[PDB]
Amino acid sequence: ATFEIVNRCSYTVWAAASKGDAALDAGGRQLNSGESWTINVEPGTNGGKIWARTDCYFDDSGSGICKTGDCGGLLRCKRFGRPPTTLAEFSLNQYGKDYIDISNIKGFNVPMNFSPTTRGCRGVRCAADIVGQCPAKLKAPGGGCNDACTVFQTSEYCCTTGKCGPTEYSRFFKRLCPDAFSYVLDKPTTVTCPGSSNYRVTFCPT
Repeated sequence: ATFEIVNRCSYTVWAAASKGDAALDAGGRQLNSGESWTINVEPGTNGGKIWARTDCYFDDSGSGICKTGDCGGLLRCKRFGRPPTTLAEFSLNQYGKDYIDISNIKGFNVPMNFSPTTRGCRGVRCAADIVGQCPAKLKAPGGGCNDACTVFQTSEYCCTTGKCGPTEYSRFFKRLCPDAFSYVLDKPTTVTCPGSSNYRVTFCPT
């Protein structure tokens, strides 16, 4: 499957792609404003994610830091990134179908559209100014808008009992972005696409 990752932001982002225990394709790449990166993701990939990282510094060997979404200090991510991170999430060729969503469960850093480039399903988008509107207690000093689990580490915000409800914080993410997961047990906003669809993730779509 082909994913075109496009940076429409006015600022540089360092794209990342991982399934948590391994890189997808090269795992990460710097994208200046307007740059695109086409990656290939193996069919059957389960639990893949793509995200943006901001304000990164890397040395010649690809080691360094990012202010949002840092993945163990690597340019070429092999694991998931440090919140806050708006997440494009996908599982491919799962009983003949693909499943896509955007999630704010790990906070929000950069606005995103995640759309098929092939027929048979719709895209999802979270492009509201969540960082600008972020509740004071969720603001990350390193940049971005933290989820409440990251901030407070409670069973209710983290849904670690499998019994949690919406919260004042999850409702903020949901109000700004109805089409993205706002907490672990949110009513799903997952889209079902034909198996072996192709996609585009656009940072700062609007």
